[PDB]
Amino acid sequence: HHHHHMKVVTFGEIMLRLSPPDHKRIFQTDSFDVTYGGAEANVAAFLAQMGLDAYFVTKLPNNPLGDAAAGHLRKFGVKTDYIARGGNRIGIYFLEIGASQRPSKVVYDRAHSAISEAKREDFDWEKILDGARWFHFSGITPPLGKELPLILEDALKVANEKGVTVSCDLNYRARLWTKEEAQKVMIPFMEYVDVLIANEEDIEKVLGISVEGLNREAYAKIAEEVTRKYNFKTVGITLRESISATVNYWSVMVFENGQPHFSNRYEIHIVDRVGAGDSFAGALIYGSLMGFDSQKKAEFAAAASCLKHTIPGDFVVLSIEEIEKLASG
Amino acid sequence: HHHHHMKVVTFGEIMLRLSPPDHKRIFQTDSFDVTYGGAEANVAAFLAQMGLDAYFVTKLPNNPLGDAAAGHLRKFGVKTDYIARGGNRIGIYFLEIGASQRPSKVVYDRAHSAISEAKREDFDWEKILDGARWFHFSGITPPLGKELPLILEDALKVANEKGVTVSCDLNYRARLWTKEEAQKVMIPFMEYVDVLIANEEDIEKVLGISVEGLNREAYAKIAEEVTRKYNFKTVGITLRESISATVNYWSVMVFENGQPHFSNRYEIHIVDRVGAGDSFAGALIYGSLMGFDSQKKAEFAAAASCLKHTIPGDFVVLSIEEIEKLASG
Amino acid sequence: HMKVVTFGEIMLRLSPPDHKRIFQTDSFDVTYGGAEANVAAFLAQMGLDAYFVTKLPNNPLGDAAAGHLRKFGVKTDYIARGGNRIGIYFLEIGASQRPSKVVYDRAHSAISEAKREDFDWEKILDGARWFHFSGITPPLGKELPLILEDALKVANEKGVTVSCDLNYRARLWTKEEAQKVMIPFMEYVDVLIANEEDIEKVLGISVEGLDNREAYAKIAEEVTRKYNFKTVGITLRESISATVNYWSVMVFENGQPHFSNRYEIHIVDRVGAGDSFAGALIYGSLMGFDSQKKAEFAAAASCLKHTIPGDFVVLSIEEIEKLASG
Amino acid sequence: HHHHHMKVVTFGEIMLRLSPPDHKRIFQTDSFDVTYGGAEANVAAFLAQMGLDAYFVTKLPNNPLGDAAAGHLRKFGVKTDYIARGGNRIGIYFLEIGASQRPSKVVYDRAHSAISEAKREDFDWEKILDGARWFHFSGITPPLGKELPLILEDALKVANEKGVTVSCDLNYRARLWTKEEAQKVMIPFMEYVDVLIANEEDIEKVLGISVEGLNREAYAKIAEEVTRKYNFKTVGITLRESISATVNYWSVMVFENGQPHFSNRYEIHIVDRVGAGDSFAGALIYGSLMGFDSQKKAEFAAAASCLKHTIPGDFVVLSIEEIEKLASG
Amino acid sequence: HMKVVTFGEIMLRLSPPDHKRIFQTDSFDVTYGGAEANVAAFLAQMGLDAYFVTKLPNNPLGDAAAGHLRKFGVKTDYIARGGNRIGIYFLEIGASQRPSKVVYDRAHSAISEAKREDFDWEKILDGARWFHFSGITPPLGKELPLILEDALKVANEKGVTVSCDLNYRARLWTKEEAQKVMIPFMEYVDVLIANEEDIEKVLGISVEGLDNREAYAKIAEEVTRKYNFKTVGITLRESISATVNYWSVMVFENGQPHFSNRYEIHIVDRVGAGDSFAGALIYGSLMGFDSQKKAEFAAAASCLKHTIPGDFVVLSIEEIEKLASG
Amino acid sequence: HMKVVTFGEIMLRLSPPDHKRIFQTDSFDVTYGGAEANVAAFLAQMGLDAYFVTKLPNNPLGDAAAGHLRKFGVKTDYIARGGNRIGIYFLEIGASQRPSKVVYDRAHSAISEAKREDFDWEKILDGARWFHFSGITPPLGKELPLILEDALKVANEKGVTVSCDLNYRARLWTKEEAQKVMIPFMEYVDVLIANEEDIEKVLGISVEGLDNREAYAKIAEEVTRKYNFKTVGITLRESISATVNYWSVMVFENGQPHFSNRYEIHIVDRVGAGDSFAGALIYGSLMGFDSQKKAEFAAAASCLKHTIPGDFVVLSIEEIEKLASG
Ligand SMILES: [Ca+2]
Ligand SMILES: [Ca+2]
Ligand SMILES: [Ca+2]
Ligand SMILES: [Ca+2]
Ligand SMILES: [Ca+2]
Ligand SMILES: [Ca+2]
Ligand SMILES: [Ca+2]
Ligand SMILES: [Ca+2]
Ligand code: NI
Ligand code: NI
Ligand code: NI
Ligand code: NI
Ligand code: NI
Ligand code: NI
Ligand code: NI
Ligand code: NI
Ligand code: NI
Ligand code: NI
Ligand code: NI
Ligand code: NI
Ligand code: NI
Ligand code: NI
Repeated sequence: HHHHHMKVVTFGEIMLRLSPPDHKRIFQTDSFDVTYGGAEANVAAFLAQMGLDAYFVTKLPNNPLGDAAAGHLRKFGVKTDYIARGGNRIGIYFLEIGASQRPSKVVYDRAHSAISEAKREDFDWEKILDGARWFHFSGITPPLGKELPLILEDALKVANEKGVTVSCDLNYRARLWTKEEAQKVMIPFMEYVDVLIANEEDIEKVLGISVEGLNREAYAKIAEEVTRKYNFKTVGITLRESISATVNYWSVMVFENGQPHFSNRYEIHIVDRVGAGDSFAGALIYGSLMGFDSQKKAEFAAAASCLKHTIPGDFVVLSIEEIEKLASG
Repeated sequence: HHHHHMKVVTFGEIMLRLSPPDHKRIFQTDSFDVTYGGAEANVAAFLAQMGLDAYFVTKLPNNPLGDAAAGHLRKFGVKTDYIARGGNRIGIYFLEIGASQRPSKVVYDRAHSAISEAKREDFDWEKILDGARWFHFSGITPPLGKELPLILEDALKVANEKGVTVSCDLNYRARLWTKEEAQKVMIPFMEYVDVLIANEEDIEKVLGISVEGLNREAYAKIAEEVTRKYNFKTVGITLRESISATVNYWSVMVFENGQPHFSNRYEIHIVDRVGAGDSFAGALIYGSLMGFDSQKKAEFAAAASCLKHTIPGDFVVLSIEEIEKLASG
Repeated sequence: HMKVVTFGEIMLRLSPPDHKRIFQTDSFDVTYGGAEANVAAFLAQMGLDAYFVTKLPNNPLGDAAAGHLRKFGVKTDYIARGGNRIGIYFLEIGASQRPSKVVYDRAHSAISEAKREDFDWEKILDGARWFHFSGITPPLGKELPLILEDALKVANEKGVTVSCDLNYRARLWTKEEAQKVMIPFMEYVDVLIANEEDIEKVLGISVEGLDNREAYAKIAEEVTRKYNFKTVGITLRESISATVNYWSVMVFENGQPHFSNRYEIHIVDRVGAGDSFAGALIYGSLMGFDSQKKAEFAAAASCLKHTIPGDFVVLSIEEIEKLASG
Repeated sequence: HHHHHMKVVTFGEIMLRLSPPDHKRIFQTDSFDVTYGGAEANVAAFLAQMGLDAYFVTKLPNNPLGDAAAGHLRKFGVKTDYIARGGNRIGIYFLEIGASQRPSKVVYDRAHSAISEAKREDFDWEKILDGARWFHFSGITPPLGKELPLILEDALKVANEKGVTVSCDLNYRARLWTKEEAQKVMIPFMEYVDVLIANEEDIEKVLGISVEGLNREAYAKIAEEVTRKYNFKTVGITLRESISATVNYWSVMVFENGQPHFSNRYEIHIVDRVGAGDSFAGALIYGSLMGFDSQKKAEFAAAASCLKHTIPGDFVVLSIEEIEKLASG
Repeated sequence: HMKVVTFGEIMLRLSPPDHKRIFQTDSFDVTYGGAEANVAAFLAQMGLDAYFVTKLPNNPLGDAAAGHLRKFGVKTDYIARGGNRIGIYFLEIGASQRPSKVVYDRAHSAISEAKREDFDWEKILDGARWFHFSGITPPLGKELPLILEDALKVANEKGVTVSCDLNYRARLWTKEEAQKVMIPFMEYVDVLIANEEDIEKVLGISVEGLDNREAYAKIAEEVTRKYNFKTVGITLRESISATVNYWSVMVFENGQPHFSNRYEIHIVDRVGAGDSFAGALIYGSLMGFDSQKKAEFAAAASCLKHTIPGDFVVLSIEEIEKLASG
Repeated sequence: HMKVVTFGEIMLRLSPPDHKRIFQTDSFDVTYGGAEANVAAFLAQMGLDAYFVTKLPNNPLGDAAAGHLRKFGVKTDYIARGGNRIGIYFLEIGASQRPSKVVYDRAHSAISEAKREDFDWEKILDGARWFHFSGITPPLGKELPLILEDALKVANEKGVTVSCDLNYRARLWTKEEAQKVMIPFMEYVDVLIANEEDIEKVLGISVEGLDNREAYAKIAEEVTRKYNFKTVGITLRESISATVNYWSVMVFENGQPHFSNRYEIHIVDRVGAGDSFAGALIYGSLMGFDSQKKAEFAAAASCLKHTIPGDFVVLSIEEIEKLASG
């Protein structure tokens, strides 16, 4: 395959991730494995791994943790040109990777991070989105801090001025806001969104839309409903069946041109499920940029996000060939 | 929830545990993961993790390994006030954690440990059990050394004088004694025991009681029989189905007020099964102290001991909430 | 056994292994530590009933910090629980000409936001033979100056001996800012622990040629004239590099300086060395050591800490005395 | 059991193996786990682990990596007397251990290794095979370098002169040669071979023999066909069903005295499948030397090679007792 | 920002941890490095637009080497991809009287087999303010002498400053062999980096008493007389052991030597120290440092590298200047 | 090649990493070692047919100890198997003023309980050119004095050269107790390895000023007068700390002392240094080295061991000779 100099931009928070090794709990550990990630950072890293020009937009402190996060992004091919520098700390999360009946557990320590306290003037959206074929954000970001909803609105107005394709992964988190606040903020943003990425909870909570029996017919019906209300070009929906922390079934649906497309369903023994939804989003963006047919978009993105479940950390380490090889069985 | 200053006491041996990492065998390893545990120590650590005043009674050498074992107990909240100090060495076991068709393998090196050589005068049972709501021992202990049966008898006579509730986990080990010696020693102790913890082998071997088809009806019948012979207030019995070293099914039964109560049955991908029976015992003791109904005692203790299978080491790292969350599905 | 009490912030410490920089590492070694926690750990290791007073979140890091303290024998009965997070610092352990480097991430810790009602000083200090605090603590949060004042007034009323390690930090406050808060506290301090730097910035006292015993004796008598301390203990690090330092202490008592043996140390981890000096000085005061034994014992103890990874000593009295006797 | 001073010889390449820990990919890792192995080395290590006099014949460089490989062989009991020393480098392979839908991935770096460039004069086959009861090689070796086919032919002519039993594991690798070149080279060697070890692909590719439905009857028929063409005393065939990188089913067939013998079929959660085929071969050689009946040869070798799947690295760490214990259920 | 360019081979480096020998280890620490890659990493760390030119295989090791370079800020646009493997070296990090030991495994690397068409020098060196190479590179493969000549002719035509680190290696070629290839290259070198050894074997120039400042000044003026370099930079390691060395540099410019402060170093990892000297000297030339500041800055930078695990510096300008100012 | 034989106990050694104390560690590094095992490993590394005689349990630790021995080239043919356990020691590797610390756990090891019938000395020592043992072994168990006597009588009958490393240990026996058992053994010892301490306690010989060459020469001639050894080899550690020591040896032969070069060592792991001195002295005797070459070679070898983690050397003859030649 070939590198494609197609400029893609994502925006949000990247955090230091601290996880004990070997299914140890925080209480018991003499060390933490270190990596860096976040929903929109993980998407950028996917798109860079596929050979596009992925830029991640954020703010990091000028300290060694901010330097490391930036260098981690670059290692995976993500361009860091639009990372603002300043503020007091990097956000952190501690992750206990679960097993069997013990779920994974996250302790967040992200408050008062440099991005959370970012100002509208920190970002030149006209410069950032110049020449961009795509802009991606998630619902995790608006509630992180005071100016963040205004910062996204700034970005989305420029995207719209420039004719840039806009995706959103709804990513509802009850830790961050109530479904009422999420709806108050996110529904207006849907005017700017062309491609919706979600799961069923995200749609009930953030959009207030629901159907009985969530069954392909039901998922097809939900996507029609969101499509009729918001006129999305594409709806991508993830379908996780959480048997335990060790085994999940996984599949996706892509809805476009009025029609649902279901991928193969995989049974996965999980190494690290973190980032799997983001790799779905990455793959769906990638497929749309490449002009994949709708069925192939579903199979490719299911394959990619299945594979992420096998890779330690938040970012995929994947080639196009590896993903296609899985999708092709 | 709240801390409960209810004094609970357990007695036995705590050992240094040496396990290679990553399913390595002893022969191949350049290192050993270090932890400290033992049947009755593990029970104390469970009760401390639930917020009771758990004291573990034992003897350890005055050397850094004895200091570390004591400090490991304290870290988990266990009170070390009644640990006698003296003797020559700490007992050790090496553990190879198995996988799939390869079972876990233990090499013991516990002989001539400070506890094995403990004397009756090492322990002031009147001081130890003053104010105790509960006393717990297991069948692993009597055969460890010369005075240990007399030391337990000393403890049990005081418990009985003070009206302290007494539990025993039979824990038959053929490495330690024959079923004939175990029966000769353990049957007399049953006079002092209020709550029996066992599996089916333990009851056939140590008590000489058995039934065909070990089937809920059969397990219910065995518990009636032991209850009629020894007048136990409670019988808790573990039910492991050992598919491989990687997957087991797990469930428990609590028999009280003439009636059996079976928990949910879990299919577990195992991280570390060591201590799982002890956490059952811990949870059953905890439930009895709290006045849980009989069904809830079974579900809570099944949940807790299931979860132990997911946690590296011998001790649980668990909150009440985590256990209840599992039990409630 | 004798009840001793210290108060301050304990933090999760994260350090790369093997002299790695934060930028290059894929893991951090984990421990828990803090000036006054480290003192309590010292005293616990010497066999005293040491209680550490602080506040931690109800989360696994808070749980692990408290467990670490208990592991070392410290009593955690008076740890308040609540708040949103534990404070953190990241530490690159340096080598040769590259100094160690700390990145602090302690703002908005449960302790920084503690309220005075969180701490029952009458109950905490009942039966206590000693109370230690440091100048790291007051600048950490809005009510900590008042929390410390509550404790010091109760210590005064119960007649409990009081030590303070000045521990000036520029990151946390200004030379002027320290002076406004600490100098009133000296009214209740019996034993001062400090260095040249802390004395200048916090106490407004300075003498030539300290970067010489007579100079050091002079500063200690001037300090003692002004605030009437029973004891002044000063650590004397000669910092050739992050690998090799010369190390000694002075104890000033009964109007006389007492200088320890001078150790040349190849350092494993110097964090907590000052704190083990303070612990050792406290212990030596409780055990009626003569001033010179007090200096040798505290020098030997704090030299040894440099050899032990992490913030807490792992030491016996026999071990400390073996070194001091050479 | 007893040591048996029966001299067995194997020949081929041993490589340095570099694998990231914990299912990490090469791209992401700050380290590599180190071990040494190779098809015929792994066989020698099996036979040494069973208590025979196993010699491995190869060439290694005089550098610390060659010293380490030799010392690794000796640690497992393999005699290194006939290792030639010389050349420029040791061969290497990097291995990513897969999980679930992500397969294991090998990057080879074996070209220009000391063995690849070995000369016929490097080996004194008359000395090497003096007193040997058995000689083993695999199809991986001929294509590694220029003289290697001639070196094997030298060995096989002496084996035949001395009446030494000869086994071959066909081990077809498309990375190394085409099925046409493999057939051109390997078919002539079958004249010297008494015991064939293979899977179905190996037989189609290297021997050009095939049957519909690869079903015990079909596998039995393939073994008859190879037996009628080449007059093999024994055919051992491995049967892997590759569900994912995490779970495989595994069983074997031994065909001798005109009759097939199928082992028990195991479902394995895999730790490290590398070497599993070689342990089968090892076990089949061992069984033949001991005079095991044909069914027992199949059960014992299935058991052993199942167990290898549970052991990190290329070599088994196994006792006779452990294998028999599995086979006996 | 200023575009600087270096060219050579980057390798996977495998080292046992904890002073273990290859024979005893069950793991290797992984990093990526090479003389000129290390220079680019230095310049990237100082904030220049540093591009490293080489060739790597399309495999995960090739991917990881390029990612490591990017992590450190190096631009990888001009890395050609193809070939069969990456070069490797194994490194036992020594201690005290046991020297470090390298086993090379670099033959038949993608770079060793590179062709001249693999590199578009007009595009690579367009806008470049500097081009650095070393004498490690020409002997690595059949076309590398001609590849280097292509680059140097383009550097000359664009008026781009050129540095060369002689880096004589006996494993790779003979004293006679170096001389035939390198001396013609000196025609395009403006800044020479070298040591006593490299100068004797590669340049055919020798002076007594170098195993003394006047001796070192004498060799640098003789070199400068013969080849007319703008700058000569010489590192001066005094190798007591694998643990402790004395370290200084000389910069010779405007017909005068300039000797740095001399550092006594307890070494963490000395690999790449010479390369960080070269990077620091390049950076100092681009920033118009006076000769003496240039020596102090480069000495301080290369001293610091000894404290940092791996081949690349992790350093800021402020950090280097802090040391140099003492 | 020449068959050499040593006898004693090999143990599982468990040490925390990274200068951690036993109390603080969540893992132990694993190796296998013991005085005479370490000697055999040395001789095997020099290319001799070295056999180590002992007894181990039939368990995985016993298996791994024997495998470790084979890895290093040692022949394990004469290891008896049975008994209940392997002996263990735990080792905290110290730093600076904190000495290393050993906790022994060797009682009731398979070797401690060995019987004389376990060892066929006629077969073991047939064709042997050398037999080495140490004074660590006799006190370990009831029959070991008699086992050693069986071996020594057979060595005497076959005319096999005999070395003994006195290795007095206070933990294992008293100064008086050593004397009753060892002095009769001296009748069959040709080469003595010892230190000031071992000579006083075991041999009842003492001289002033040894904590000076003339003092050391005097003790060696007194030893030689009394027991008529062909060679006396004495190691001379000057223990500044657990980090830096000065190191030299003396070989006394033909009625003359021979003192080696003195090495200043930054220590990685000093365990087994004395044993590699003994191995080196044995090797030097078998190869006809002159006394002074014998001292330099053994000093260099044992200096190098200090740089290598674990109990066994990983060394070549060329490596040892390279150091000795400086
Ligand atoms: Ca394709
Ligand atoms: Ca509850
Ligand atoms: Ca790492
Ligand atoms: Ca692991
Ligand atoms: Ca058998
Ligand atoms: Ca380390
Ligand atoms: Ca290792
Ligand atoms: Ca650890
Ligand atoms: Ni582009
Ligand atoms: Ni990274
Ligand atoms: Ni209480
Ligand atoms: Ni612990
Ligand atoms: Ni801790
Ligand atoms: Ni005095
Ligand atoms: Ni044999
Ligand atoms: Ni090995
Ligand atoms: Ni499974
Ligand atoms: Ni890197
Ligand atoms: Ni000048
Ligand atoms: Ni070993
Ligand atoms: Ni030093
Ligand atoms: Ni002489």
